[PDB]
Amino acid sequence: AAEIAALPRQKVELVDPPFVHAHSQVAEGGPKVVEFTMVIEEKKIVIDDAGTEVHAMAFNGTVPGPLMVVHQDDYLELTLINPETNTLMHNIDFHAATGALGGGGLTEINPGEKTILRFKATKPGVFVYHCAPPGMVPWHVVSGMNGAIMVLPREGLHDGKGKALTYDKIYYVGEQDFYVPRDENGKYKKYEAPGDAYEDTVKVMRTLTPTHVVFNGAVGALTGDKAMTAAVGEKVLIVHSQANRDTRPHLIGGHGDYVWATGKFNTPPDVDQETWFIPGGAAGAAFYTFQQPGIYAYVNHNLIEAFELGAAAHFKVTGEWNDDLMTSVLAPSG
Amino acid sequence: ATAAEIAALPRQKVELVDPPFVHAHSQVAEGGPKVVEFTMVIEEKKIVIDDAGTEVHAMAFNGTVPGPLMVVHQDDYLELTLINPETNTLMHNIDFHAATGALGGGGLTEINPGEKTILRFKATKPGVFVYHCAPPGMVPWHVVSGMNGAIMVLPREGLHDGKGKALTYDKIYYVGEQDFYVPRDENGKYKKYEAPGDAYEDTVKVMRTLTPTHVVFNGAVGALTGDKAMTAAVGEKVLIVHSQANRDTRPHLIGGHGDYVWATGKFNTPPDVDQETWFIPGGAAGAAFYTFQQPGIYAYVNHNLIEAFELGAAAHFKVTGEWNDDLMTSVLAPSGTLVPR
Amino acid sequence: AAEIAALPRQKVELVDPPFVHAHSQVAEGGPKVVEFTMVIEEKKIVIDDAGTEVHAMAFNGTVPGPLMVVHQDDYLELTLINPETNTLMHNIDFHAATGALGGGGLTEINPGEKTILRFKATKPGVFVYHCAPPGMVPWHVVSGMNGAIMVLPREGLHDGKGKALTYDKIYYVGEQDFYVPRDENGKYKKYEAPGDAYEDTVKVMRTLTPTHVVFNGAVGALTGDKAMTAAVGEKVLIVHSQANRDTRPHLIGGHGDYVWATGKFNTPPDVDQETWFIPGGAAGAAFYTFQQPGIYAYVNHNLIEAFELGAAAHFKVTGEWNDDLMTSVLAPSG
Ligand SMILES: O=N[O-]
Ligand SMILES: O=N[O-]
Ligand SMILES: O=N[O-]
Ligand SMILES: [Cu+2]
Ligand SMILES: [Cu+2]
Ligand SMILES: [Cu+2]
Ligand SMILES: [Cu+2]
Ligand SMILES: [Cu+2]
Ligand SMILES: [Cu+2]
Repeated sequence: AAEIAALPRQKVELVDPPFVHAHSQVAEGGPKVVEFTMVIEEKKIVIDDAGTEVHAMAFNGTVPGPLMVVHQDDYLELTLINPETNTLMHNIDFHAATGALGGGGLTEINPGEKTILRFKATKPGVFVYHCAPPGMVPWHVVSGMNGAIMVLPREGLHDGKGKALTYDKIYYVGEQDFYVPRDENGKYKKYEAPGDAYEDTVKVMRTLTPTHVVFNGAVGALTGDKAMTAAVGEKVLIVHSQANRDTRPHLIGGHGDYVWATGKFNTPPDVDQETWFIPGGAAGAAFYTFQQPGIYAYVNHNLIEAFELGAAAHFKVTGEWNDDLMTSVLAPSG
Repeated sequence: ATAAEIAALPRQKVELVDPPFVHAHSQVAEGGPKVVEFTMVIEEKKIVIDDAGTEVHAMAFNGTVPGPLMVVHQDDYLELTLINPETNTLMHNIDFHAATGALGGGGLTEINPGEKTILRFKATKPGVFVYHCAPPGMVPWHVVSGMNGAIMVLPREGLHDGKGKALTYDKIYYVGEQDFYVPRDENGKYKKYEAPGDAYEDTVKVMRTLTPTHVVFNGAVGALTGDKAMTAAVGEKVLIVHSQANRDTRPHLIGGHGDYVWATGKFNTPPDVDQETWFIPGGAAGAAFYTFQQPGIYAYVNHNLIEAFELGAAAHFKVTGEWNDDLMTSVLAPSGTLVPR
Repeated sequence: AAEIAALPRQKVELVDPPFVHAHSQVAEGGPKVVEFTMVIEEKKIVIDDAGTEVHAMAFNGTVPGPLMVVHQDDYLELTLINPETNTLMHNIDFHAATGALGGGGLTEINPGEKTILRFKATKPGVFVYHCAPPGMVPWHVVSGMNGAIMVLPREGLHDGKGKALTYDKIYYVGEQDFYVPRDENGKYKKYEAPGDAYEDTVKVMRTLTPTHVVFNGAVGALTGDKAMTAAVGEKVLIVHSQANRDTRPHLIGGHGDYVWATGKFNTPPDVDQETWFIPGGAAGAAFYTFQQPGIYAYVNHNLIEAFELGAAAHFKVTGEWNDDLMTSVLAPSG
């Protein structure tokens, strides 16, 4: 702790998921204080094609909050702002951090306040962060107040046996379970302010059964034309977080070649995975090299959650077909 | 390979057998890459899933739930002829999690009743993998009506432990675990329908609760119990492959262990050892290797014991041989006095 | 045979969770027959602050039953007693044991009976044990009749790269799902005898949705004055079991530095974990060295189960704050 005042500072401009801000895989030079700013927004979001609304409580105005990237032993310095236009106290708990409830006990900010938190990123991996105000923990989390950080090793990613792993592209999929109340007639209810939905929401939460499970804040957010892109031969890192509930991601037509299912880079990755499992409260990352072009779906493989409740994204991959890997010998025919 | 080199390879036609058994195969591959041929007919049919006579309209690969296990080796080609008979009412296809491209084959295999297709893929990654039907717009409904199975892609050189020692099994069984979602009437009695389509709306409503009414092995409560128990002998090394295409499960052999478990099902990831209960996420298959050391009845269960013993996910193994008192012995059998209660 | 008959015998007095009876990490001497005695108590317990009560079926009178510690290749010899004051037959199944349904087939005792089972502890790890009477297995387990045992390697714990891990303190957290029926008004029912609750309880169980998920038998049992304690610099092993349902433990403000999430010490541990996953029917263990003082919460990180249904514990850790790891650069302010 002597001295951090002396270390280089670097200010980062955050971008909206599923993209990730600029960063280098291998650390250029020594330890830094890496600086981020996020503003909290409470706002209504519409989550499906029926006009269903949630009162979201959103870091940077998005669900999930943006991905922050630092290197191991960097200091992450966060300016967190709760504008006066908000109604609730908020804070932040980084699972990457050591002490004071992951920073939660040091960052309680009422509307009109700000705070600056610094922590040392001592363990490499992807980690969830989320709001956790005393007495209202799960309600902020399942109103979308969560995201993830990645803490890369200084030397960048490696497989289990020291071989370097370099990605071309990285995408951040935040999965969210939402619990939207229904009236006597089975229609989703609307409210005029976040606090008004509280009691009705807690009733649904206690059933443990979400009404929607979505990627990047809405059904179809990452589909069709809002689809993640790649090319045949590109190496893609997919970071996936779920702050509350388990998930089992699967790339339909592909694999996880290397999967840190626990999200922790000092634990050697599983290989050749069809479906991996990320427990509620954790983030995980999978590395894949695309081999075939076309549309891939990326899903939570409880297929009711994926296809009925919203948990499905697309990858659109360009390139030439490889008939050795797969071919239609006889097309469907009568 | 080019198409020219592929047409040159030896071809092997396999006759599939119903689960929990597995067709004849070799552990270590004899020779180089082959084209292994399988045929499956899809059958939509009513199945009875409990002793109360509860029905579902199953959508079954080869007429069973789960569909049969197909066994190939790494870098073989699997060539499937898939037939959807004109007596079925729905379109079907197949998605192999083992395959690369076109939604695991689903985008190339859409067949209406009266059609057939032939797909070929290269099995480039060793492990056990789920396959399932996946028709656009109707994906979970086909899967939770039983339209799923698994394949095993063995390493050329057979299985090894984490330290490259060979692990040779004497018997293999395949347990496919299925969550069903059977609608209930006013009186809480299970509904019956004429055709699969008639059950659709009411089934989706149950599915959205995420709560199955039955969780069964081999298509029915008690299917692998009593005289249908799996069998082994003391000293025998058994591989149990287990799949769940939709929902998590946590298998456990009551009275035994998983000595080597590929809980993710993938043989390049080293197995976990000495497991009491292992976890297979929905959408995957896993495999456990065990050597029986004690005779008697064992139960093999999903260890959410409500799913095992109330909803149906329990099977038996009956194991022959001599008892080992060093491993366990009753020092004092239940005894005492007969008291009022 | 003679060999087995001549082994030394050690009687161990059990202690209630979350504490653990005295033992040595490294075995002192060669194999022994370790003797334990447990009496089964069926009794009414209060599980929340609303006075909800359940008829518990408790090994040694506690939920969970106590942790038994032996080392690999010791024999565990258990005397299990079903007092004449009880109403139901009970038995025991050790997942650590080989044969006769884990011992369940050899230990079926009516009230007024006792039995003694010996088994060889051949595999190292933490393992669940639970009651399992034929045809009523889940009902005894979710009435609290489960615990865990720990079979230490002879050489004590290691990180698998061979380095010794020596803990200063060990705590045992047993997590229990309860399924308490409600009447027409939504108020939890009370019953005269445990048999009276059976039909109503099985109906709740079939929903797969617990009414309460608690640590150490009640909401708040390990919070406030009953928090687990440690100091900065101490190494703590937390053994956690769940006999029926999955859990995802997380130390808020900390990590699992080494986690045997499967509970088996010949499988090398995961490292740097944020949240780990223990499937229903298993026990796991996490090893952590505290670095910061203060309150920590230890939770199931489905936060609805943690903060709404009861699955949250506290650690109170003494020592000096380390500003290098974390610091409030600017405290909450306008
Ligand atoms: O392979 N996706 O269900
Ligand atoms: O060990 N069977 O629950
Ligand atoms: O990090 N606590 O949820
Ligand atoms: Cu908040
Ligand atoms: Cu958290
Ligand atoms: Cu189908
Ligand atoms: Cu799939
Ligand atoms: Cu009992
Ligand atoms: Cu058990």
